[PDB]
Amino acid sequence: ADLEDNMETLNDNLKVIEKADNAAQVKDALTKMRAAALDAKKATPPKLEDKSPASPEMIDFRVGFDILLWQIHDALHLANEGKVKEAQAAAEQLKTTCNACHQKYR
Amino acid sequence: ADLEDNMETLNDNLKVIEKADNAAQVKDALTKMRAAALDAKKATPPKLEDKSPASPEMIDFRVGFDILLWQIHDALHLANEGKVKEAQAAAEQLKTTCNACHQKYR
Amino acid sequence: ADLEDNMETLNDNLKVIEKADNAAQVKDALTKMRAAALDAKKATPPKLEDKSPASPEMIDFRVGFDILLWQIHDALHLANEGKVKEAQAAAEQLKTTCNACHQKYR
Ligand code: HEC
Ligand code: HEC
Ligand code: HEC
Ligand SMILES: [Fe+2]
Repeated sequence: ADLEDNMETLNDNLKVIEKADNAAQVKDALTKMRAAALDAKKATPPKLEDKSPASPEMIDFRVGFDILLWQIHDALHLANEGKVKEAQAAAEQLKTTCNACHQKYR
Repeated sequence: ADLEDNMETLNDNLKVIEKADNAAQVKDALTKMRAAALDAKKATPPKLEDKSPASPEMIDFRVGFDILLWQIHDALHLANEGKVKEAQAAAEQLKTTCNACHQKYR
Repeated sequence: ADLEDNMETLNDNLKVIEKADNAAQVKDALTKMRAAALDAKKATPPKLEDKSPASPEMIDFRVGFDILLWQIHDALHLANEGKVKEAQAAAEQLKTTCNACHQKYR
């Protein structure tokens, strides 16, 4: 999918997690977010389509998704353990990473 | 190692996992696959040798291995928990990613 | 932060882990190492400032941190399970990657 579609997936599933009641919903949502973040890594944001995909900004863009992926990893492990409230708290910490990339490249 | 040898390692250890009896065999094989996937990420596949190193195709190639590595991650955790058949099923799900990359770059 | 600051964080926290007596010391140190390794991925080392940003050497540099991150991952899970000596042995295994990257690019 393209970048905006992956962002919609990330946003949709983050809201599923906030409102979630059971670990299965959270595990499923974080799994879709992991796939969306990996797919987004291969995109070029519109404010960067004017650089080499190897520019330092583009590498900063892709590493931003690696940072997001390690945070999703921590949350998905909590969801796998059934720690539903802790997983929701780890998922809320994602938005710092969301906000930092948006400030630079959105 | 070269890309050919890493692909041999991936394929051979995938077979080892299918025939495995115990979790230590699955854990050992998956750990070798993780190392091979990381090493493969450094390669330029023959289909892309005559394109720019800064091409979006090279980025998509490397992200293909990130996708594989996160699926290897899930299987390896199952093996570390002693869940042999679940780890084996998670490893069989690698083949979707193997083939998706092959359709593009093999 | 710049590359040298990230290296100082990696080096300082590896020493903390070697001297740690409890799992919380190790968990906190590895968590800072993970953040530093991800940040270092954005850098261009002085020895490679003359290379194209997507050159095989720059790719090798960035994948070296991916290798480091998966080893940090294993050590951090062991620390989270309270296996302190095991987590310390896993962190000692990081040095092979530190030394291999320095041999090539420092
Ligand atoms: C960079 C590393 C990013 C991270 C991490 C996240 N987002 Fe993002 N997002 C990014 C860009 C460059 C853009 C602009 C895309 C464009 O074509 O304009 C976006 C966009 C969004 C949007 C709006 C989508 C749209 O249709 O316009 C949303 C709702 C969004 N992003 C949400 C979001 C969430 C919830 C994130 C973390 C969980 C997140 N983004 C991370 C770049 C990056
Ligand atoms: C891209 C991101 C790939 C992923 C994921 C996997 N493979 Fe692959 N493979 C890829 C390429 C570009 C090539 C051609 C290499 C060449 O030099 O020709 C291959 C090749 C193979 C082969 C046969 C080639 C050989 O080793 O001589 C096998 C058996 C193979 N690949 C297996 C394999 C498996 C089992 C994978 C998933 C677990 C897998 N590959 C993923 C690119 C990519
Ligand atoms: C490449 C993939 C590297 C890995 C993995 C590690 N390091 Fe590193 N380190 C790297 C470079 C290119 C440099 C040179 C930076 C420069 O500007 O000269 C370094 C440097 C260091 C230093 C010295 C920092 C300074 O004050 O100049 C230290 C103390 C250091 N690195 C430690 C270190 C440790 C402990 C690592 C593993 C945990 C490690 N590095 C990995 C490249 C890479
Ligand atoms: Fe994990």
